[PDB]
Amino acid sequence: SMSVKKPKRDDSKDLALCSMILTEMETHEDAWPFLLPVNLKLVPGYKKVIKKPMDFSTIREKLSSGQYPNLETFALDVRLVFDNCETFNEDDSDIGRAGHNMRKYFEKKWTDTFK
Repeated sequence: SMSVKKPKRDDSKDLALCSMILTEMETHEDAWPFLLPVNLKLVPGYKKVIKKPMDFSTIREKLSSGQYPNLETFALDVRLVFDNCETFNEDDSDIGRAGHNMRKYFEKKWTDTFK
């Protein structure tokens, strides 16, 4: 509250660290369904069903332009990618599996880097 602060967490390496994690996700072999925006002209249903599309290249642009105010708003955008994948794909499909694997991969890097 006013004039009463918790000790300051050093957050000065967060930008660099989210960028590393982002690169590791970009270079994972299962990243393919997620590298680019889902083409909304060519994928029936996506525009209407998925209210907030998100992809790695869009996250990259946002990171690179100071559009994340903090590391949590970064993690939400990455989770949103995998959440969309679940909403639109069956678990028993290559894409649906990729999303599970990529989420498991992200979540380990996030813990090990920050928790």
